[PDB]
Order: sequence, then C-alpha cells, then structure tokens
Amino acid sequence: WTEDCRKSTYPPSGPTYRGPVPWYTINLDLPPYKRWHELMVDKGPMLKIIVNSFKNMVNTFVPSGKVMQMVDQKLPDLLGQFSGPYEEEMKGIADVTEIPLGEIISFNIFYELFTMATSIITEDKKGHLLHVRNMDFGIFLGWNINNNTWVITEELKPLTVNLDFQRNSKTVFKATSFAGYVGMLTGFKPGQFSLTLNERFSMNGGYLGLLEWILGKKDASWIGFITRSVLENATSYEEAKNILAKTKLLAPAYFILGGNQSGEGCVITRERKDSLDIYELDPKQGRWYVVQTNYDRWKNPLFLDDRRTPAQTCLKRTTQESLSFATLYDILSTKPVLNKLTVFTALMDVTKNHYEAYLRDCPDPCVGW
Ligand SMILES: *[C@@H]1O[C@H](CO[C@@H]2O[C@@H](C)[C@@H](O)[C@@H](O)[C@@H]2O)[C@@H](O[C@@H]2O[C@H](CO)[C@@H](O[C@@H]3O[C@H](CO[C@H]4O[C@H](CO)[C@@H](O)[C@H](O)[C@@H]4O)[C@@H](O)[C@H](O[C@H]4O[C@H](CO)[C@@H](O)[C@H](O)[C@@H]4O)[C@@H]3O)[C@H](O)[C@H]2NC(C)=O)[C@H](O)[C@H]1NC(C)=O
Ligand SMILES: *[C@@H]1O[C@H](CO)[C@@H](O[C@@H]2O[C@H](CO)[C@@H](O[C@@H]3O[C@H](CO[C@H]4O[C@H](CO)[C@@H](O)[C@H](O[C@H]5O[C@H](CO)[C@@H](O)[C@H](O)[C@@H]5O)[C@@H]4O)[C@@H](O)[C@H](O)[C@@H]3O)[C@H](O)[C@H]2NC(C)=O)[C@H](O)[C@H]1NC(C)=O
Ligand SMILES: *[C@@H]1O[C@H](CO)[C@@H](O[C@@H]2O[C@H](CO)[C@@H](O)[C@H](O)[C@H]2NC(C)=O)[C@H](O)[C@H]1NC(C)=O
Ligand SMILES: [Cl-]
Ligand SMILES: [Cl-]
Repeated sequence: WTEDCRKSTYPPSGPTYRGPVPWYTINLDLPPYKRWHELMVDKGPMLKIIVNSFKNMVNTFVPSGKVMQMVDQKLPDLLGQFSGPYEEEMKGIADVTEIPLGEIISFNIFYELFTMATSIITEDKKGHLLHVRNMDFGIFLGWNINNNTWVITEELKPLTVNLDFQRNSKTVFKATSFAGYVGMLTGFKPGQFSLTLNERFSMNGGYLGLLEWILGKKDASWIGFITRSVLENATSYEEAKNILAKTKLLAPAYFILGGNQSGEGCVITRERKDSLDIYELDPKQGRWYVVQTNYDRWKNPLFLDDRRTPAQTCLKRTTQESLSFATLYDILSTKPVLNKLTVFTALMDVTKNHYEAYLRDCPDPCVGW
C-alpha cells in the first residue's frame, strides 16, 4: 500500500512515530575498549535479545547448530584482528555484555549487507543544505504474524541511539547508530559535512569481498568503518569526497555526502574498486536535490521496490521554496519511502548544527519491502 505525499507530519506524532532516540556522549579520550561501556549498561540487555533472535533463527534453518558454532568459535580467527579502534571497541562490547565476540563481529557485518535506505540532500534558494534519510533494515529471518513485523528489524528500534562523539569535551561528529555497532552509517561533522551510507547490490559484491578477506587479501575497508573514519578524522567536504570516491571497499555502496555551502552535495556510486559515478548538485542549472535509494540512478528500480520515484515526486511537489525539516519529514513519512523496514528517520542541518532522529512505525496496510 502506497499513498499520496503526506503533509503535517512534523513534529512527529501518531501511529508512524514509535518514539524519540536517546542521546549518549561517546568520549574518544577514553581507551577504545572503554568507549561503549556506559551505553552497554543501558542497551546491553536489548543487544543480548537481538543476538538471541539471530542465533535461534539461524539454528532453526540450520538445525545442526554448526553455523552458530562457527560464528562463536572461529569467525574472529577467520577474519583476523581488525585495525584499531574497532578490535578493542568490539572486545569491550563483547566483554561487558557476555556476548561472544564472533556474534558482535557478525552484528557489525549485518550493516555491510542488509540495510535499505532513502537519502536526500536539498539546496534551497539561499544555498542552504539539508540532508535527511530513512534507515531501513531487512535480514528477513523472522516474521511475527501477530503484529506483521520482522523480528530483527523491530529489535533495532530499542537499540537505536544518537551519539555525540567528543574529543577534549568538544564534538567531533554526531551520528545515529545501534548499540553494539562500532561503524557508522549516518552522521555529520557540525559546520563541515554530512554523510549517509546506502547499500548497493552487485555481482562483485560483499559476499565476494568477505571471501577475498578470508583468503588473505585485506587491502579493503569495511563500509561502516570507512564511514566512521571519515566522520571522525576528515575535516572538509572535498577531503571526505576524495576518500570516499577512491578507497577500496569490502562491498559496493552509495555514499551520500553533503557539505557546508551551496553546491556541496553528491551521490558517490561505488564498486568495490572505484567510483562508477559521482552525481553532484548543480544549482546554477536547476539541480537542487539528489535522491538515492538502493539502485543505480541510471537504471530502472527493482519493479517491486521503487522508493526513488515517490521521493522525487514529493520533493518536486514541495519545491525549493518550502524546504525544512518539517517538509522533508513529510516526504520520509510517505509510503513506501516509509515502510515496514524503516527503523528511524534522521534529519541533519550542517551549518545550523541541528541533528534529529526519530524511531518509526508503519501501520498496516504497509509495504513490507
Ligand atoms: C511487534 O512485536 C514484537 C515482539 O513482541 C512479541 O510479539 C508481540 C506480538 C507481543 O506478543 C509481545 O508481547 C511479544 O514479546 C515487538 O518487539 C518488542 O519491542 C519492545 C519495544 O522495543 C522491546 O522492548 C525492549 O525490551 C527489553 C527487555 O525485553 C525483555 O523484557 C520484556 C519485558 O518483560 C519482554 O517483553 C521481552 O520479551 C524481553 O524478555 C528492554 O531492555 C528494552 O529497554 C530498552 O529500550 C527502551 C526503549 O524501547 C528504553 O525505554 C529502555 O530504557 C531500554 O533502553 C525495551 O523495553 C522488546 O524486547 C521486543 N520484543 C522482542 C521479542 O523482540 C515489536 O515492537 C512489535 N512491533 C510493532 C510495530 O508493534
Ligand atoms: C582517527 O585518527 C586518529 C589519529 O591517527 C586515530 O587514533 C589512533 O588510533 C589507534 C587505534 O586505536 C591508536 O593505536 C593504539 O595505541 C595504543 C596506545 O595508545 C596510547 O599511547 C599512544 C602513544 O603511542 C597515545 O597516542 C594514545 O593516546 C590517544 O588515545 C587515548 C585513549 O583514547 C586518548 O586519551 C589520547 O588523547 C590519544 O587520543 C594512548 O594514550 C596501543 O596500545 C595500540 O596497540 C594501538 O597502537 C592510537 O593511539 C591513536 N592515536 C591517537 C593520537 O589518538 C583514530 O583511530 C582514527 N579514528 C578512526 C575511527 O579511524
Ligand atoms: C566549510 O568548510 C570549509 C572546509 O573545512 C571551511 O573552510 C576552512 O575553514 C578553516 C577554519 O575552520 C580554515 O582553516 C581553512 O583554510 C578553510 N578551508 C578553505 C578551503 O577555505 C569553511 O569555513 C566552512 N564554511 C562554513 C560556512 O562553515
Ligand atoms: Cl528478522
Ligand atoms: Cl522502541
């Protein structure tokens, strides 16, 4: 079920609003191992539940139990040590929650593969940029007939957190993530740039990237880890763009990157080895937005999953003269851009240092895809 462009959905309320996203300060001055301990006090019980769901469903489809045995006993050794800070951060999470490290690593692997998204950057007539996104998730292990949801997708909602990463008590970047995950998929560096990651599918894909890694070719970056390293350590739109366009990746991806002034917005369509396309704002020629879902801009959607066309229609209807968090939230609340897989909606304003995220629901009748 789809619908006409929504209006009057902001500030959030009603049946598509699950609730607010809590803020946590992550202190980069702490040793990596300790950075997540305070968050785990609050969200550790929920992380234990989501890994329980994954384990139990895998052990249902593979009743020998041998896959989860490999996850728990061998997966860390197959991949080898991660570069810092990620190894120690994940070990800290595993140790405080008493979850096997291989399951934390597996959780961190989920985000290289099973997300869907709608990401939008807009530029108004004053040159002001907004960057918004829906974060969708579907691993499709468990269906709950009693409320028409996917088990793991729903369990991500209480794991969702807004994070203020600080060094010397000063914000470096802000992000929305899931407790237990140490990469980043959504965030901004105030006054500098904003970044969202959308999954991309291809036959030279993440499954092959993992195989190459296991077989000893480790020159590549994990997509959630390069995103985190850019947010944490890059200092400008152009620097971020260069890193994201050129770094070798474990999996294909779309990077949606906004800056801090007119014209600074692009979609970088990535193969593992390089950029297939960089599509940038061109306000002088009437190109005042970019919209990216999970298919290549020059190709047709997957017939049964076209969120790009409705997002673009609602944007064109809104026009460049009525761009704000409120009107962009309206778009991200319109089915199928909002769908049963939508975990959260995030809204970013780099130059005004405004960052919001909201947990979502999509009441029946709603598309599951
Ligand atoms: C659709 O159903 C999902 C599954 O729920 C089951 O099926 C439905 C149909 C009912 O029969 C229900 O009774 C079944 O259990 C449902 O998923 C549930 O979502 C909630 C809300 O996110 C989760 O709540 C979190 O619970 C953990 C503790 O969970 C344990 O204890 C509770 C209380 O006894 C049990 O109900 C659980 O089964 C577990 O045994 C908390 O740690 C966690 O707290 C943290 O997050 C909240 C924010 O939500 C903060 O306020 C806190 O401070 C903490 O930071 C949550 O309270 C629940 O775990 C989850 N269940 C499962 C099994 O995944 C889903 O939301 C439904 N979706 C829709 C659209 O209706
Ligand atoms: C962004 O860039 C920075 C700068 O390159 C990256 O920071 C480095 O990260 C690696 C991996 O985690 C660290 O390497 C470890 O260092 C351990 C020793 O750490 C102590 O001694 C260091 C001197 O050798 C010292 O620099 C370090 O202080 C740093 O960390 C403290 C704890 O967080 C913090 O309070 C300090 O202010 C300072 O930031 C420690 O006191 C060693 O045991 C390990 O084997 C490993 O080698 C580096 O220490 C980090 N360097 C700095 C200057 O922070 C960072 O990871 C990048 N971020 C991303 C996401 O990619
Ligand atoms: C947008 O970002 C750019 C790039 O970081 C900013 O320009 C830099 O500003 C710093 C000061 O923090 C200077 O040290 C650099 O020399 C500047 N670089 C360039 C290429 O000019 C710019 O100030 C930001 N603009 C806004 C409006 O925030
Ligand atoms: Cl699921
Ligand atoms: Cl919730």
